[PDB]
Amino acid sequence: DVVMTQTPLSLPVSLGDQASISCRSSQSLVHSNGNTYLHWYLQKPGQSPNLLIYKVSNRFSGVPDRFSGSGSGTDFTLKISRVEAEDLGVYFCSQGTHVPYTFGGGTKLEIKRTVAAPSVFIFPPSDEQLKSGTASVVCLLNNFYPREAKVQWKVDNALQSGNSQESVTEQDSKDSTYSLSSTLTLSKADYEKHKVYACEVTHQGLSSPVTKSFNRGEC
Amino acid sequence: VHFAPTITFLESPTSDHHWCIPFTVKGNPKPALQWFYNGAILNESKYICTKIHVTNHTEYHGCLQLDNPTHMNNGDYTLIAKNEYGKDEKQISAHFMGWPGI
Amino acid sequence: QVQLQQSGAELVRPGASVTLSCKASGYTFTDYEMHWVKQTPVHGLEWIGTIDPETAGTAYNQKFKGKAILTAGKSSSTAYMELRSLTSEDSAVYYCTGVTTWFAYWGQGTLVTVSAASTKGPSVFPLAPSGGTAALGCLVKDYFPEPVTVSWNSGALTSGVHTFPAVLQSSGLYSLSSVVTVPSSSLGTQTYICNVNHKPSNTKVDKKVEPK
Repeated sequence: DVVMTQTPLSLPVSLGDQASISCRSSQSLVHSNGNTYLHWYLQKPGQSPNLLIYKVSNRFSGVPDRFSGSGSGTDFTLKISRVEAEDLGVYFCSQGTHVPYTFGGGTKLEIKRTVAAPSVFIFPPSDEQLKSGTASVVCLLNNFYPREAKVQWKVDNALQSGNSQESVTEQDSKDSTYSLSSTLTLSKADYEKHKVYACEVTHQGLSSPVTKSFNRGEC
Repeated sequence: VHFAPTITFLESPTSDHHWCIPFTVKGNPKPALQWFYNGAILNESKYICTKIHVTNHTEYHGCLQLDNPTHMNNGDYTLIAKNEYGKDEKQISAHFMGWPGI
Repeated sequence: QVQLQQSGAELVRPGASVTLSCKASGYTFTDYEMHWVKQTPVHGLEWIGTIDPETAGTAYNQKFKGKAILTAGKSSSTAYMELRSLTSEDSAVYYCTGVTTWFAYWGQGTLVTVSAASTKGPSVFPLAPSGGTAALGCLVKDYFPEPVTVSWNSGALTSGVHTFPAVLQSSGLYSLSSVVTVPSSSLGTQTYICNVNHKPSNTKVDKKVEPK
């Protein structure tokens, strides 16, 4: 089996600049017929992969001038001159020379922007949810950059671990930011036994870790 | 007796024959010919079709005949020749003139 | 118009078999190669095999031998892939693609969930607003299998909307959150309704989100 090693795994690049994705094969991709069957694809979030470049440097019908490919044998490159917002997604390299056909691991293109601090919002559990046995506390970290942010659940100032699950959105096409949703799941009985519910947000956009809280029942 | 296909000739349309992408294909049995325009499927019609003109034993000489083409037909044309013994593939760049030839 | 139309999402119990279909239109299906690709977050994109619908000749990736079987309906212009003795390792998005060494044409994909767990509709709960801009949303809880669709005000509200990827809870059920940041001045007049649609259990919930 031919191993296709794509490098880097994540590529941070500012708007209007040039991106450079490398694909490295374990064996020569030159077929006996003389062709190098190395292709490049882009998979936009929620969508099927789309062909960008076929046979090392040929642009597929409708693909813009901005995308170009080069290389030979085992070392290959994909370049995107003057990167746009619609270029956001995962870039894959593929080989169609040797059976089984193989794909690279993927390179996620990241749009570099000025550091944005998260807007934190704490959400108490709805009474409809309480009146069924469970209680979900939800923390929201809205429009921040970079992705690296920590959430610490504090129930009566006691640090919570294992009872929560985080979720981050893919980079926004308009403002180039990320958003995070951390949900604290605990039984109604555990919920009524405590009063202070807070979430500690650690991010490089914030000098000091911001805490958003609410007191059970009371407004 | 039997052998994999080989595209021994594929060139851009000439001065005397501006609306034809010429080719020569060798193979046994008769290889199946398939075209790609900038990597996309080229659906053959009365405007763009494959026509083998000379068949000499295992040698096939023909054209991708275009009827009154414009600049909208310019691009990269890949011809793939396949049989049960192998596959050959060659590509050319085509620029179409507004006259059949000299 | 070259179009590859794949069959719907499948929820199959371990050990059973499923047949995935792919309708090909806008070209002469029998004259070209058909390929099947598997996508998972851990293994990425993997090539299963290929079929030549004219001769019914196949070629498989060694790691999908006995797992996947490729067939083609010549008169029907349909490609089929059967997945046998299903496991959790077979839960993926499967794509039908063509038509040569490069894949210019892809289907929308088919989600295959391999589980014993039965289909469960979600419980939609409000995330009520408690500054210049205010955040509100809805918590789509305890549903199975994926996916779930969330629009705001019957699709009229798209700006500020963030639908988070679902998380699989210890209970074996999926949980999702959808948020929207709106101007605080509109909270007393504007009506905010999250429209939740879960096709596996044929569920549709219109939940009104209000402050307090």
